[PDB]
Amino acid sequence: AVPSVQTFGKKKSATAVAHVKAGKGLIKVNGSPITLVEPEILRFKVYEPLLLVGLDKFSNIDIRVRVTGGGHVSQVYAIRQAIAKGLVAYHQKYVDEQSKNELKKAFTSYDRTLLIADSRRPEPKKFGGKGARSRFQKSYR
Amino acid sequence: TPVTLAKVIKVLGRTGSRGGVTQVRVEFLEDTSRTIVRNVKGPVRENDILVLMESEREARRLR
Amino acid sequence: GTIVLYAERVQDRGLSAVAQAESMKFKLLNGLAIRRAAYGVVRYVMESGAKGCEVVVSGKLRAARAKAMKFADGFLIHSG
Amino acid sequence: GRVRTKTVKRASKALIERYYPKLTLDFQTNKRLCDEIATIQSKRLRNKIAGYTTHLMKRIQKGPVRG
Amino acid sequence: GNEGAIRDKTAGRRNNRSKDVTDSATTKKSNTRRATDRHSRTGKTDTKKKVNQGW
Amino acid sequence: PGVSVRDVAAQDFINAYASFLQRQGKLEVPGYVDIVKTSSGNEMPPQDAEGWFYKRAASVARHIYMRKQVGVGKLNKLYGGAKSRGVRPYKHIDASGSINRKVLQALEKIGIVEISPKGGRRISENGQRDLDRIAAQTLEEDE
Amino acid sequence: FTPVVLATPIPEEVQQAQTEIKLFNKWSFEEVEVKDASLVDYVQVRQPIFVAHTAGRYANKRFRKAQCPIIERLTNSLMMNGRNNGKKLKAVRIIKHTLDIINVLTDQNPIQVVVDAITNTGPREDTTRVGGGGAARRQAVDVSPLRRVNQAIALLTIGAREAAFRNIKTIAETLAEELINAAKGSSTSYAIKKKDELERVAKSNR
Amino acid sequence: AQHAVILDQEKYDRILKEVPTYRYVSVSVLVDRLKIGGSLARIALRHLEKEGIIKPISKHSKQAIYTRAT
Amino acid sequence: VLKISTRKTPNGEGSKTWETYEMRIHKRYIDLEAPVQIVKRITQITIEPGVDVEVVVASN
Amino acid sequence: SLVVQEQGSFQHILRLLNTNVDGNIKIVYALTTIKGVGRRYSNLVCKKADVDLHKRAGELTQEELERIVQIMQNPTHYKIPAWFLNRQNDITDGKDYHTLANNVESKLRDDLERLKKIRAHRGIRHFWGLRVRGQHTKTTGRRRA
RNA sequence: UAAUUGCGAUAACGAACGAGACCUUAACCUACUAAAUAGUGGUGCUAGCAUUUGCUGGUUAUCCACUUCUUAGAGGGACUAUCGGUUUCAAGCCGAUGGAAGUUUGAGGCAAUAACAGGUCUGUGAUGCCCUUAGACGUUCUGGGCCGCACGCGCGCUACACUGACGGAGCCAGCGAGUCUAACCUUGGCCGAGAGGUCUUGGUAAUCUUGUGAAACUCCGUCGUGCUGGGGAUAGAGCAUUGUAAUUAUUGCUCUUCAACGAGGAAUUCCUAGUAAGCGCAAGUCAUCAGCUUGCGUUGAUUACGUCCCUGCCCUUUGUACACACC
Ligand SMILES: [Mg+2]
Ligand SMILES: [Mg+2]
Ligand SMILES: [Mg+2]
Ligand SMILES: [Mg+2]
Ligand SMILES: [Mg+2]
Ligand SMILES: [Mg+2]
Ligand SMILES: [Mg+2]
Ligand SMILES: [Mg+2]
Ligand SMILES: [Mg+2]
Ligand SMILES: [Mg+2]
Ligand SMILES: [Mg+2]
Ligand SMILES: [Mg+2]
Ligand SMILES: [Mg+2]
Ligand SMILES: [Mg+2]
Ligand SMILES: [Mg+2]
Ligand SMILES: [Mg+2]
Ligand SMILES: [Mg+2]
Ligand SMILES: [Mg+2]
Ligand SMILES: [Mg+2]
Ligand SMILES: [Mg+2]
Ligand SMILES: [Mg+2]
Repeated sequence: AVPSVQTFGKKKSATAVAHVKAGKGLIKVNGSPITLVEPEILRFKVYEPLLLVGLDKFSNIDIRVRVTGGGHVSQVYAIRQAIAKGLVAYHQKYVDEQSKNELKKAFTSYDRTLLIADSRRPEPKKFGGKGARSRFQKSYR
Repeated sequence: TPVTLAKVIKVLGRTGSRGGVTQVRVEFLEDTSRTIVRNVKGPVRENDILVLMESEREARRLR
Repeated sequence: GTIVLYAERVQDRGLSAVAQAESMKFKLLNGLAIRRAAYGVVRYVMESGAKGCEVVVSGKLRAARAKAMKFADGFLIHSG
Repeated sequence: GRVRTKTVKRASKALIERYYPKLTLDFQTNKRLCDEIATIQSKRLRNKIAGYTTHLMKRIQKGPVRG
Repeated sequence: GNEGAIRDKTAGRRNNRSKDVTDSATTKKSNTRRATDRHSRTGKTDTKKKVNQGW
Repeated sequence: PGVSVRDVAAQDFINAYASFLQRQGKLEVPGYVDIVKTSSGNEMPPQDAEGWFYKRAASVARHIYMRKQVGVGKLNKLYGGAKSRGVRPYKHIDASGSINRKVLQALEKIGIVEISPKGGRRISENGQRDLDRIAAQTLEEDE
Repeated sequence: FTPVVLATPIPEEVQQAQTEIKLFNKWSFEEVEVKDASLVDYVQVRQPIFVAHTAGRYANKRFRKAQCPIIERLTNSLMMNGRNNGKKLKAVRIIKHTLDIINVLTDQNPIQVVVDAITNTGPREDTTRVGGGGAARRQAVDVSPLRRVNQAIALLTIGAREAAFRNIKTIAETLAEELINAAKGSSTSYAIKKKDELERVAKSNR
Repeated sequence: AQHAVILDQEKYDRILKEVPTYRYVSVSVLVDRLKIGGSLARIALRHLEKEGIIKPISKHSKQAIYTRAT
Repeated sequence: VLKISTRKTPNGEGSKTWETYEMRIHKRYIDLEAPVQIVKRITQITIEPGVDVEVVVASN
Repeated sequence: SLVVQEQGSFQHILRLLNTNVDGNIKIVYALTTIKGVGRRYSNLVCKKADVDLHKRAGELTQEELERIVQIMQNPTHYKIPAWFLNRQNDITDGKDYHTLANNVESKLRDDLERLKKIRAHRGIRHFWGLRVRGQHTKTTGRRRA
C-alpha cells in the first residue's frame, strides 16, 4: 500500500477512529466533510487541531473518521482527538521525530486532552436514590 | 474613596463558629513596611490581594 | 439407563461444615448436654487438622426465653 | 489518606533489616527484588511494600531510622 | 337499588361537604405501649435450674 | 471536481430537494394531507400546509440514500418525537406508518427508490443520479 | 496570511483569522485587560479560546477553577434554574449572541466589557452572622478575590435572568444589557444595586 | 389587545423614518418602540432587509441583530 | 452476565436495602477440519464436570 | 412574508356563531373561542375553506367568513372525515354531527341526563357530584365544587 | 489517618479477629494469543457524480492480508513516583511535574465482638403452644371488596412558559431481554389519519429484533406576552388492543370540553465531579396496566475542599444506692 496509520479518540462511551493515509489533503468525518459536522456551535472544536498546527500539514495525507456511540457532544470531542493523535502517529513513523515533537508540543499547550483520552466516566447509581450520590427523600414523621 | 491594596501573607486559620471566615495577615504594597490582620469571607491562599476598605482597623476573633 | 448413582465416603468429614452440623443435630437430638455436644464437635474438627472452627447454637432450650451460644477454637477470618 | 498499614511497614522493616546490600532508592528494582527474595500473594501488596522499603531506604541515606 | 340511590337525599357531595369533619381525622398515631416493651407481661420469669439444665 | 450529497449540509440539501419536487409536479401526494397529522405523538398538523410532503419526501429520500436498506418501521421510528401524555411523563412514540410508506411509494412510482431485497427500500440507480445532481445545484448557489 | 487549499476545502475567514490570532467566535483577545488589580490571576483571558465550551476539570482540585476561561465561567453559570441544567450549547449560543449585542452597542471588545462588568460588581467587603450571643450581630469582612469573582458572575447572570423572565426581550439582550450597565456600574443594574447594598451594610457595621 | 398587531399607514411610515439611530434593532427592539407585536415585527425585519438601513450581523430564531447601514 | 436484583428482607421492614446476584456465562467456539475419527476421539474424552461441550457440524 | 398596507377594510372583534371573536388575533386560533371548535378543527376547516392561515381574524372578506360558518356546521358533505368529530354515531339516529357553539352545552346536559333517566351508575355518580371515570376519590380533588 | 490508620510516647514487648489485604466492576496497553457470530485496509463484481488520477456508496465468502477500533484470555501497570514546600524534618500532609489513572484511583462486594423483646409464624411441607376441624377458620365455586369520600399526613408526576410552546428538519447512547414440546422478542410488504390490522420473515441470539435513528438536545420557521398557542385537571361522544370478563370507566388512538396553577407561609429533604440537576431507555412486575423500583447511558453546572453553631453519634473524664442495668 502507501504510508498510512490508524488511531482513535474516546470521550465517555464514544470512540472516534481515524485512518490517516498519505494523500492529497482531505478530511472527511464518517462520510461528510469536516466543514459541516454539527453541533456546529461546537464546530470550531474540531477545526481546532488543524489551526493549532497550521492548515498545511495535511496536504501529504488523507484523513477518515468514524464515530460510534456516545451522544452529540461525546462524539465531537472524540473525533478531534483522533485527528490530532493521527497527525502525531504519522510523523511518528513517516516524518522525522522533531516534527512529531513539534506537533505534540503545540497540542499539549492548547489542549482539550487532545492527545490523551479523558478518564472521566459515569459512576454507578446505587440503590436508594435516583442518582449515584443523590439519595431519595425522607420525612422522619 | 481611598482604596487600599494589601498583599496577603501567611494563612493563619479559620474563625467563625460557622467556619466560613479565615484569618490572614496582609501587606499593603502601597508602601509595605507595615502589616495587618484581616478576615476574609471566601476561599483564600497566600499571595492574594484584598481591597481593604479602611486601611486602619484590624479584627481579632469571631464566635 | 440414562442416569446413575454412586456413593463416595468423603475424605475426612472433620472439615465438612455440613457433616458437623448434622453431627450436632444427631448429638443433641440423641439427648446430650449442649456444651458437651458442641465442645465435642469442635474437638473432633480441630483434631481433624482444621485451622479453626466455630459453632453457634441459637434457639430455645429447656428454658422459655431463647438464648444462644458460641463455641470457637483456634483461628478463623471473617472478611473479603 | 495514604497512611501505610503495619503489614506494609512491618515487612518493609525486616527487608531492610537483612537485604541492604541489594535494594536502592528505585522502586522498580526493589519491586523485582521482592519477587525473588520475598513471598507476597498480591501484586498491589507487593508494590505497596516495595514502595515503602524504598521510602525507608531513601532516607536512611540521611541518618538512621528508629527500628 | 339504583332507583333508591339517586332518589335518596342525604347522599352525594353536596351534603358531606356541608358537614363538619371529626377531629379524629387529625389524630396522631395513638402508639399505645412501647415504653413498656422491655418489661415482660407473662409475669412468669424462667428460673435458674431450668436455665442451667438447658444450657 | 465532482460531488455527492454528503458534500452538502442537511438543511440546504432538503430545502432544495423540497423546492425541487414542488417545482416539479410529479408527486403522488395521497390527498389526506392537510387533514392528517404525521403522528399520534403530535398536537398540530404540519404548518407547511400546502407542502411538507415534499419536505418528508426529500428527507426520506436523502436518508435512504445514506444507507443500505430501510423501511416503514425504521422511518416511522425516526420521524417519531416525544409525546406529552398530558400530566404523565413523556415517552417516545413512533409516527404515522401511512405518511411514510406512501412517501415510499410516491417516490418509487417517481423512480428514486426500489423495493430492495434484504428488506425495505434502497436508493435507486436513478436517485443516485438525481440526488447528486441537485446537490451540486445547492453548491453552485455559493460558487 | 497566505492562502492554503487542499482537497476538502476550508472557508476564507475560517482559514484567515484562525491560524493567525487565537481569537474567539471571532473576537480580539489581545488588548483585553483587568482594570482592577488583584482580580487578575483570578480572571482568565490568555490562554485564548475559540468558543467557550470545554471538557474542563476545574473542580477536583481547590483553587484551579480560577484557571477556567472567565467567558466560559459566564456561560457555565448561564445554564441553570432547574429546566436549563446542562444545556451548555444553549448557554454558549446566548453568550455568542450576547457578545454580538454588547459589541454592537458602544464599540468595545465585548469580552473586555465582560471584564469591566465583572470587575465592577465583586463586593470588596461583606458580612457574616457572628455568634455574639443569640442576637447574632454582623461582623464586616474583607472578602476573598476568588469569591469576589464568583459573586460577580452569579450576580450578573441571576438578575439578568430575573429581568429576562416573563418578557419579550431575549435572555441574551438582558444578559448583554446587564453587562453593559455593569461595564461602568450605572446603578440601574441588578448586580451593582446588590453589590453596593452589600457594601452598604458592610460599612454600616464597623 | 393592547395595540400593535396590524399595519397602519402611519405605523409603516413610523418604521421608515423612526429607524435610524437604533444602534441595535431586533424583534424585541421593535416592540419596545411602542409598536408592532413580535410577529409583524419579525416580518418588518425581513422587509427592512429588502432595501432599508439595516445591516445583518449574526443570525437566527429567537435572536436577530441589525445596525444602521454604511 | 445474569443479574438478579432483590430486597434482602423476607418481609417489608426497614431501610430498603437491595442486593443483586449474578451468574457469569462464558461461551467460546473453535472450528476444526478433521475426519470422523479424531472428532469423536475428541468428543468422548476432553469431557469436564462444568463445561457444556457441543459439536455442531454442517455448511448450513 | 409581506409588508402589507390595508385600508379600513378590517374590523377588530366580529360576532359569528352566536358568540364573539377578536379580529386582531390569528384566525385559526381566533375561531377557537366558539364552543366546540378546538385548534385542529379550526385548522382543517380553514384549510378547507380556501382561507389564508397567515391572516388575522381581522381581514378575512365577509364572503370568506360565511364560508367558514358553512363548513363548520356541515363537515360530512364538505369532505371532512367522521373520526374528526365530537358527536359521531349519535344514540338515536346515529348520524355524525359536529355539535357547535351554544349547542355543545345542551348536548352535554342531554347525555348526562340520558344516563340519570336510565338510572345508570355513571349517571348516579354524576348526580352525586363526584368523578365518574373511576379515579380514586380518597386523596385527590378536594376544594372543588 | 477514612480507620486501635500509623508515628511517637512508653512497664511493656511483640501478635491475631475486625480495618487493611483481598474480590467485582469502570479506567490505560499499536506489547501477547486469535476472531464469516467483531472489525479495518487491498482486490475483485458493481452505482452515482466528476472526469486527469478523484469522491460517495452496493456486494455474509469472489478472494488476499491485518487485529488500531470490538470481543476476552494471559501478562503488564501505580508504589500517592520524581522534585519541592510543610511538620517533633516522624507518620504524614500541601503544591508542581510526569502519568491511563495520584479523593481508600472512582463505585461496589465482603465485614469481628455485641446489643434490640426492631421487623417477619402473610415466603417456606421451618417450627412450640393455643385455637379450629364437616351450619370448617380446610378447600373450591359464583359475585362483590381491598379503588369505597366532608377531611389530616407522606413519596411522587405534570406544570405556572419566550434558557418557551408548537411545527417542520438535522440526528446521537448504554445497561438489558427474548419462542419446546411453543406462541417470546419481531425486521420487512401491504391496509388503515390513528391506535392497530393483515401477509410473510430472522432469532434458543455478539449471528435476528437492534446502529434498539431513545430523550432532552441541535437547526429553520410559526406564535409575542395576553391565565396566551403556557397548563392539561374534569367531562362528552366514537374507534381499537389484552382477557372467559373491562360497568366502579385495564391500556391505547380521535374530536371536543380547557379547570387549578402568575415560583409557593411556617417549615423540611438530597447533594462535592462526569457529581448535582435536566433527559430518555432496558430490566423487575407483566395476559393487560408505571405517574414505582433496579440499573443504564445521554446533556452537563454553580459552590465547598472549612468548621463545631444547630442536629446526630463517638471517645474520655466524672457520679451512681442502677447489673432485669433509667422502659
Ligand atoms: Mg475489607
Ligand atoms: Mg422530529
Ligand atoms: Mg428521534
Ligand atoms: Mg420538562
Ligand atoms: Mg373551542
Ligand atoms: Mg483481616
Ligand atoms: Mg487490540
Ligand atoms: Mg498533570
Ligand atoms: Mg414487640
Ligand atoms: Mg418467616
Ligand atoms: Mg402456615
Ligand atoms: Mg391497597
Ligand atoms: Mg421512602
Ligand atoms: Mg422542537
Ligand atoms: Mg378508516
Ligand atoms: Mg424460524
Ligand atoms: Mg388557553
Ligand atoms: Mg399544551
Ligand atoms: Mg415494563
Ligand atoms: Mg410497587
Ligand atoms: Mg464505677
